[PDB]
Amino acid sequence: KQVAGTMKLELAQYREVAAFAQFGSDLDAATQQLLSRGVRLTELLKQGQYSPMAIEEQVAVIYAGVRGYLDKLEPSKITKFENAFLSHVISQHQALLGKIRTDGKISEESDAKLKEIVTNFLAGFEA
Amino acid sequence: DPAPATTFAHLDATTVLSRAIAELGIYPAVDPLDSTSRIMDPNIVGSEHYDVARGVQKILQDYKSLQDIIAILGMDELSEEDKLTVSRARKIQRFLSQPFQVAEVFTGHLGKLVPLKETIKGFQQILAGEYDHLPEQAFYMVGPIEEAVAKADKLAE
Amino acid sequence: DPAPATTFAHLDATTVLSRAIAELGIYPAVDPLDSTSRIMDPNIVGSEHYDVARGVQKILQDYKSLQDIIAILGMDELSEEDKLTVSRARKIQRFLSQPFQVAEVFTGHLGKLVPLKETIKGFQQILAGEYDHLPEQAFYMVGPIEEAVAKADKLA
Amino acid sequence: ATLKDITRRLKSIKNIQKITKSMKMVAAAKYARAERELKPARVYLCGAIHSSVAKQMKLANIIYYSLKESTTSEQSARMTAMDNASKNASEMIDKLTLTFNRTRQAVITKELIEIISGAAAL
Ligand SMILES: CC[C@H]1O[C@]2(C)[C@H](OC(C)=O)[C@@]1(C)O[C@@H](/C=C/C=C/C=C/c1oc(=O)cc(OC)c1C)[C@@H]2O
Repeated sequence: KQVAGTMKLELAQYREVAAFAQFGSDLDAATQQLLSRGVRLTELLKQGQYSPMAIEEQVAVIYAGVRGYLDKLEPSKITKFENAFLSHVISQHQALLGKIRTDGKISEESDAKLKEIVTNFLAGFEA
Repeated sequence: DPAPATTFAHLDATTVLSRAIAELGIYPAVDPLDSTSRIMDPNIVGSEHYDVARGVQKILQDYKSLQDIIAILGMDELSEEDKLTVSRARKIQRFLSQPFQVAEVFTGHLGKLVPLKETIKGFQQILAGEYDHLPEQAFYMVGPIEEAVAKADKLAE
Repeated sequence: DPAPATTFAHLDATTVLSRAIAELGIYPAVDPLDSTSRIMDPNIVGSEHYDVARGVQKILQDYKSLQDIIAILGMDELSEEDKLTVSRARKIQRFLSQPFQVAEVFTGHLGKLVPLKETIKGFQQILAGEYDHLPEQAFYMVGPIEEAVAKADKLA
Repeated sequence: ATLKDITRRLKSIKNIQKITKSMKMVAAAKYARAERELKPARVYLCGAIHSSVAKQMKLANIIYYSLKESTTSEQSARMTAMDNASKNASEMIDKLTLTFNRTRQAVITKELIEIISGAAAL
């Protein structure tokens, strides 16, 4: 919920404007913003088959774009991002997820840990 | 229709043909967005295969959506980004046609058979922007991608 | 469709609940422009009732127009006039919201059963302009206009 | 008539309307800017623009002029034009739905009558 909620909302917002995109020859950055959040959030919803995720992983990933981290990333890469990002935290950070899991929500703490985990990963990413 | 409809479940692979496609002179008139195979799996054909296919399908879909709109509203307002897919799409639509060896009486063209990799590659390239210079027509009723390049020249007058 | 069509043959009014309105926080989330009634006839509700009502709606209608301008060309080519229709309309829209006694178990806010008399007076005045000076949040989730006044007190 | 047919048109006119609608809001925007920038400068699918000059076609202090004007007139024109375009599209989305719904209903009846007809002949 802590995540699902804002996502549901930016998406609905995107949906309002979506059609405009492909013809957006001169958009105010207001709506042009919602256009961007839209495509990334959408790309985060993609998924391969036979690979169901644990709720904790899902939020971790959703958090990433919802918080704005992938907004400057290229739409073409989100799929790659996520994959690796998640490979990373499933590997390295089983204590955070274990937290998120247990605490059942995103503590102010775990919140900050994700910030660094993603801002350093990103940096890694855009080498 | 209850019949064709009821039969889909009995198949492992389906080639759906369309009069709308045939109507344009594109033979075999298969519908690229309505034809499926149970093996269209990366784990089965591989990702190069896969990514290409899916790549080919995205653009055709992307173009389908726009067709009806630039129809009325015209093309100017379209982003270069979006008018290149109109390009590549129309080209692919063609590269998908092929002269069959059993239809020379129909096409007036020698039948060509293309090998799997010649296919994957050819599309891979179109998708890559590697032929945005050749004309669409060069892509119509030909076998391997090279014939499309050769035909460009012949068309070059 | 025959089902619905048949049904309307008997209905005297419609109460259209709207997701759009709710999402703005507005509750009860009824649509002031889509919801209707057969008896909204001066010949039935009486000139006064009828006129106020017809006042509430038009104003609500007008604001809707400007709504397009505001967001694009910015809220200012607006006249001493165009600025009042809004102000009021915005006070109105809110005044049209309300606390239910059913939702007291934790809305914290006490429920209101505003009377018809108070209802027409209420909107009458906003239209009138008695509370034009009054501010928005004074009208949000209250009963009778009297509470629109006191809320403003508590809100400087 | 074909529900699929109608769904295409209706499908597509729904878009063009929203497109068209969006293009006006833009056209208004630019035109705001323009009416202001126009003020001082005088003290010195675009409607019937390109054509108006086209038909009548057969010191720079003035170049900025015809320019500074030709943009107010243009962004004005596009505005209104796109305004009526969606106005047209709407009249159409509303119109097509009705055909849809009439056909929708008719198709259902037509079938049922066929069934009943065959059942009754046994
Ligand atoms: C579809 C939305 C429209 O339906 C309305 C009736 C208005 O249409 C016209 C005809 O009038 C409209 C444009 O805007 C809504 C307004 C919603 C307002 C919401 C206000 C919320 C709010 O207002 C406050 O002042 C303080 C608040 O919280 C502290 C909150 C949540 C209305 O219901």
